[PDB]
Amino acid sequence: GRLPACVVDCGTGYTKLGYAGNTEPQFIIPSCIAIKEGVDDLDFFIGDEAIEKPTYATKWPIRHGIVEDWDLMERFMEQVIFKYLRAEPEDHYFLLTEPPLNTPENREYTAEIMFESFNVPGLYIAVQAVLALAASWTSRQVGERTLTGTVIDSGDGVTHVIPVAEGYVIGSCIKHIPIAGRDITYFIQQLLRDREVGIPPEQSLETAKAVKERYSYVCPDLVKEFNKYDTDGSKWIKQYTGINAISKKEFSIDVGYERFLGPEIFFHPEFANPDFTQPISEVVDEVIQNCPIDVRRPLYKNIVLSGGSTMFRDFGRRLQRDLKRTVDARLKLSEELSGGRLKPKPIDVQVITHHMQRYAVWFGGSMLASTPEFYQVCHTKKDY
Amino acid sequence: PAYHSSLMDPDTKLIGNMALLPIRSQFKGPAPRETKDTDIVDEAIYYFKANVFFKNYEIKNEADRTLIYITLYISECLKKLQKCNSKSQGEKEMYTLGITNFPIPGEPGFPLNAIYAKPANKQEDEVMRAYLQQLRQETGLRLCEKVFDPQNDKPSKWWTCFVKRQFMNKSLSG
Amino acid sequence: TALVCDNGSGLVKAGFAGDDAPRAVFPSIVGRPKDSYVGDEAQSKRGILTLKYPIEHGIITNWDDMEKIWHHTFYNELRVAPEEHPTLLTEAPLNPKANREKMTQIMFETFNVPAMYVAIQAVLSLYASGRTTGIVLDSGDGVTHNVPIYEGYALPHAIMRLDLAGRDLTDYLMKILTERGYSFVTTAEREIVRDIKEKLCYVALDFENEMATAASSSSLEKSYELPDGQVITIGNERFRCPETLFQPSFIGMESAGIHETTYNSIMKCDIDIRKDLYANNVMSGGTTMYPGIADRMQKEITALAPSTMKIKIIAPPERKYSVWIGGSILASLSTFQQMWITKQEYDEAGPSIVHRKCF
Amino acid sequence: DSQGRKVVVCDNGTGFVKCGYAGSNFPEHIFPALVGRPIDLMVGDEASELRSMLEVNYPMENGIVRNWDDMKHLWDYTFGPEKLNIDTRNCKILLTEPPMNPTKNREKIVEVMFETYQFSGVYVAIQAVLTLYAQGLLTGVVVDSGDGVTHICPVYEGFSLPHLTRRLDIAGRDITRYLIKLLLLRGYAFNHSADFETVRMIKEKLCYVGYNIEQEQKLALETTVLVESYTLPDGRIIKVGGERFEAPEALFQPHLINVEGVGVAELLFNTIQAADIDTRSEFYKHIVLSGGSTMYPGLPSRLERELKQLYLERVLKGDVEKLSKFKIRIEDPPRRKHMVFLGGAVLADIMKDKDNFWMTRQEYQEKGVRVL
Ligand SMILES: Nc1ncnc2c1ncn2[C@@H]1O[C@H](COP(=O)(O)OP(=O)(O)OP(=O)(O)O)[C@@H](O)[C@H]1O
Ligand SMILES: Nc1ncnc2c1ncn2[C@@H]1O[C@H](COP(=O)(O)OP(=O)(O)OP(=O)(O)O)[C@@H](O)[C@H]1O
Ligand SMILES: Nc1ncnc2c1ncn2[C@@H]1O[C@H](COP(=O)(O)OP(=O)(O)O)[C@@H](O)[C@H]1O
Ligand SMILES: [Mg+2]
Ligand SMILES: [Mg+2]
Ligand SMILES: [Mg+2]
Repeated sequence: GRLPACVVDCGTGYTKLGYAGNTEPQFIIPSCIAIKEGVDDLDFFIGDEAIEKPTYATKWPIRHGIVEDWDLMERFMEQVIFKYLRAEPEDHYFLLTEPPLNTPENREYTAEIMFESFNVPGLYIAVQAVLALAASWTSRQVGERTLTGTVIDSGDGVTHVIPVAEGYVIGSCIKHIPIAGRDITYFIQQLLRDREVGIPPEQSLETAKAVKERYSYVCPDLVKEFNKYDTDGSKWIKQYTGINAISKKEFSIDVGYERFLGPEIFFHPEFANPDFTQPISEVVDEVIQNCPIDVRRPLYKNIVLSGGSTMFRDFGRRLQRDLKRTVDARLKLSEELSGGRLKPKPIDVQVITHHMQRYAVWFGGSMLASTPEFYQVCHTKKDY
Repeated sequence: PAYHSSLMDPDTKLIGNMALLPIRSQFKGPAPRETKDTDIVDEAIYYFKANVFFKNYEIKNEADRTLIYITLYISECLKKLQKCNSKSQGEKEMYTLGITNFPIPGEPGFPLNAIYAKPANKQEDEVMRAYLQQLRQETGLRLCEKVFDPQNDKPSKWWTCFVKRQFMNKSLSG
Repeated sequence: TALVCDNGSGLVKAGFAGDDAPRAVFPSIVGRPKDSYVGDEAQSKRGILTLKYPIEHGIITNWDDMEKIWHHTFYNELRVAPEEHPTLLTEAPLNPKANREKMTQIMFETFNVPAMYVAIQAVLSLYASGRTTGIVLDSGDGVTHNVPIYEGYALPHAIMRLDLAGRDLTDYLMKILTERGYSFVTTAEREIVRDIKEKLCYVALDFENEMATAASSSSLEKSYELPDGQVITIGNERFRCPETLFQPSFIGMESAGIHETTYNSIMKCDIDIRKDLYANNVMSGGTTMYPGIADRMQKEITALAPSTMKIKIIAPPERKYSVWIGGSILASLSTFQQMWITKQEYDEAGPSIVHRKCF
Repeated sequence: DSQGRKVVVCDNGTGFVKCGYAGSNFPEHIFPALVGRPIDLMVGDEASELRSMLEVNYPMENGIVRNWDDMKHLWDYTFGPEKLNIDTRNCKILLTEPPMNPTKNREKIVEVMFETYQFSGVYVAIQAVLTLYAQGLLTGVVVDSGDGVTHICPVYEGFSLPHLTRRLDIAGRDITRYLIKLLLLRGYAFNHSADFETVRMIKEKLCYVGYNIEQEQKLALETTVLVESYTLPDGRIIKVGGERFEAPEALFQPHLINVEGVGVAELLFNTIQAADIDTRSEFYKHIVLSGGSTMYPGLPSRLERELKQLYLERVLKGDVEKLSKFKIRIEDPPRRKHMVFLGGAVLADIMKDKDNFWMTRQEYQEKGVRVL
């Protein structure tokens, strides 16, 4: 441990960089590369210096949780290592992150880019589920620490539900909900471009993202909230002030019914996707009840949340209430099927929220890589 | 998930498959009259703002066929009552809107007719045409108070944004 | 404080001398993908480990895995050094003679215990009951035996062996359960179908009358809570599983039951010791817990013995661990100090005890 | 008919039902035994092309009837106006009976067939006898596989030997399930329920048992001539490589999918070396393979090598001279799948006329049981 390990997590919308043993990432940047379209190969910019730049074509080399172009990911990693982290790759261990359901070809090309081009002494590619579940222990009681749970991996691409039992991932029972944050901001944009005038066309996405991040929450029932909005408008209606890109003319808009119809499309995907109609309360149940029969109870007792799109207020409460409602009826049916002589034990359903929820994968990577025995796990240079 | 019917009396009637409930009426109409105030009109409009987004909807009850009709007509009423300014002129426009021979279920031109009962009898047609017209006229008085604002007498922007939506992706006006 | 370490095909037992309960009872099963996963941890990670049994039918087949089990017994379960004090061990009767010392040489080559008194399993259960003369049933997990003992001596010409044991019964119970509709499949769901066997199975006198009563009146039905929230009502297999011991033709074996072999055990013996041996038939093992199994034996033997004398059949409550206690009451005794297979014999004679001290 | 030319023989299985007339060397109709309900009843071939939009159920398991409300609806489809068009009142039937079946089930099918269908003749036959009746032999050993469990059963002259019958709990279902697990570790996700019949075509088309494992691994590691591309209904192209010769080897090594045992090759040895000494040579020469789960390429050529090696290091230890005198032969004609049917096509032809082979309708009008 003469120098700490490096942790880099690559995503569809953001990339997180840092050193092992720290609680927070040192850099959360967008995953954008901008180039110009000799030594013209190195004339490029990454991250916040690539969102707007006049004479430079920008693009995104990660889409849907897979790599589309590798010539761009190589350069992205060069300027991750040599500009921001400022680490020589010849004397640091690396802990990268793979998407769920990754091919061996995609896993091996990363090792090629690392070993053959950077002389990395050691590399470790880790699944996201166990690292997400490891971070759950920071805000849990001392008497309960296990590697058994179900992770609802949300974010910017597609939402996964992955169960893990005793340290390993059960590959068959992984299911995808195609809803994520990008769909939520696309939905709230269409809501806002029907009622309010004063939004320039260029800054529509930025205003939608700001309204999503600042004011947004979930409600038990929709009709009561709609009634409360009209009955008493002063309490539940706020104003948002923005700065124009041209001539600095300030503008104002009112936030109304788009506050709590934004994160509702998790629980009612037919509002915004016509080809999918199954609420998330049922996908978790159907994934849990397709597993081995001896590990059904511990998975319900530990349903952790990892990802930025689970950051809304009272998100876990709806999952808890719906899952309790849909398991109680099933136990009632089973009890009535066998008369009334014996009452089964009610299943305890629980969802755990933490302070560390936006960057849980990076935190798990930092905790795993700080242990002394981590250096006995990685693949060395001679193995390749 | 979807908000199904309400107020199903055991002793009702099922001409076609509608459900005749007491309605607080003041224009005209042969019907049983109402002793209370919570008619199906004020109940249906209370449920309106959450139902427009639902693309699939189960036919739980007979009187649910009342909710599929009012909620589908208020969409057209909001669509028409957009460019008017005065509350009185808008009220006159909704009053004249009720005087129109829309196609009832049972004839071509009525969409979403697969979930309806055909009045082949000689007697059901006139009562259905009378009552659906009466209901479409009666909705206007209670919609007038809420479409416009009482402070400045323009259509409120909150109401005039569920204008492009169609309940179950199929509106009355084809 | 001698260690009693009783081996077995199902569940290995280990503990001290002074106690009256086995402190370490854990399954004898070895998993492979680290390699040293044995016991409960092997059972937990069933999704990656290819489990296998070292011991089969009472004779050690694989020897490396048995060494791993012995290593796990003396390190994690007991947390003591191997050579602190003597250790006692047991092996089933009718074993290969060389296999008695094949474990002695691998014990000395890695532990060097001060002494051994390697003995038969059935000779000491009779002492645990409290007498020196009687017939013994080792109705266990891998095999079943009928063994008569007179004045502490095991007669090798008067024993019988049966392959029927607990695992065959559990497989048969699975086969019956598939027919009702509640399908149980694969080896992961074994540990629960064993659980129905423990507390929802018994034996009946009139096998046919019990079937008639069960089929006619549906009062012999019981509800069981699976660990999923489901409840299973179970009917007529509550007596069709344990009856396989008295009629092995259900599975298919043509061998006789465990009720005629207790007769052949004592026919192959002297005239003058039978009055002593009928008087005390002693049960033992893990597969003789069922309620009312004394009464079926007491009714069957009386129909097959002479009517001019008395048959008394008894059983303690602590039948499951009777092999362990019988060891511990023999290891700690006054005149027991002088006759061990001690270390100095092996140190003086070199590798010659393996064919000299076979008594 | 009056002269007896309307006997119909059908083989009922867990995966496929094969029905036809006697005197023909081919099945008249084959169809899969699926009945399902949507999420009125879609029974038979229609439950194959569409099953993602349908809930399926298999009404049998190794001869054991799971539900006695779906077999009637399947038999109506068989003996109905879409496959066979029989006038049910004037017919006689020959059915199969798998080894080691309980009594109640045997006399429940016979009981229900005379009542709700009114046939005129019923017989039930052991499949081990029928397999050898189609081969011309009378004493032999049948190693039958399929979608249930793999049975090894000997048979002396006409009558089986239930005491010496062995069973192994792996079949085509376990192999096609294991192939899903293997294909999961390449980036190809097939769900357990709705894609069961899509991977079955991959198993049927591209799978084989290796003769020498060493050359298989050498060609798999240093050469790319094992990878083949398979097209799907969606239009995707997947690639299957070294997984071809790993899935079928759960049969010879049963511990790879958590099954405790000895494998088919060693279980055959343990079955032949458990009878009286005089008849052991009568079984070595005549071993017949039957069933659809023994049509992999190379499965004939591996059991010979395994038995020769298992018989040259367990019985005749060393002394490699007398193996030439020891003759071992395995019979496996390219018509392995339907050998249960073809035997039934012979036994109904020879005994078509004499009225003691069949169970008469009038027998159950008075007695209600049978002794034949
Ligand atoms: N309150 C919030 N705080 C932060 N981000 C939020 C919040 N609400 C929504 N978000 C969205 O969460 C997303 C954060 O991206 P995140 O780092 O979770 O994705 P990722 O790991 O890069 O993506 P993927 O897992 O699909 O590859 C952004 O879309 C942001 O808009
Ligand atoms: N050429 C082939 N290669 C590999 N597998 C095959 C081949 N042909 C058929 N199969 C498989 O063999 C099985 C067919 O079994 P079969 O038709 O013999 O059933 P069965 O004998 O009626 O069944 P059971 O005795 O279990 O009721 C299916 O798994 C099918 O996928
Ligand atoms: N309470 C019980 N009732 C009935 N059978 C039991 C009970 N507990 C254990 N068994 C059976 O006994 C077996 C254990 O036998 P055991 O005494 O360990 O044999 P051995 O000691 O010779 O290996 C288990 O496999 C199980 O089937
Ligand atoms: Mg993430
Ligand atoms: Mg024992
Ligand atoms: Mg078959």
